[PDB]
Amino acid sequence: SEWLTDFIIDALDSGRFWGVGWLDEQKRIFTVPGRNRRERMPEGFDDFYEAFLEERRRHGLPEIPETETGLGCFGRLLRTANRARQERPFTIYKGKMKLNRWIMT
Repeated sequence: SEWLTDFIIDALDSGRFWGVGWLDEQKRIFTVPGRNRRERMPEGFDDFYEAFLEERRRHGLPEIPETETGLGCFGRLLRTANRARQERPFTIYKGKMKLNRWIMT
């Protein structure tokens, strides 16, 4: 699961994904969108979790069950691979939008 570290870092530094940025580049603290408080995506940006699922196909991973979403899977894989973790606060807001806050390991 090296590709996951890579995918996250490339996504963050590209600035391309709605809700996906650093809060502390030195401490490696970053955000992904929350399931919950959603804002419509601007013109310039791409869907982070969509891209995540695509990347997962690229590494020959099985399609996620119909009971699952890219967001769930992303969190889970970050955890089982111990590649980032969460502390309170688990979330932060940008306007209306809930962001899930993470600390890379």
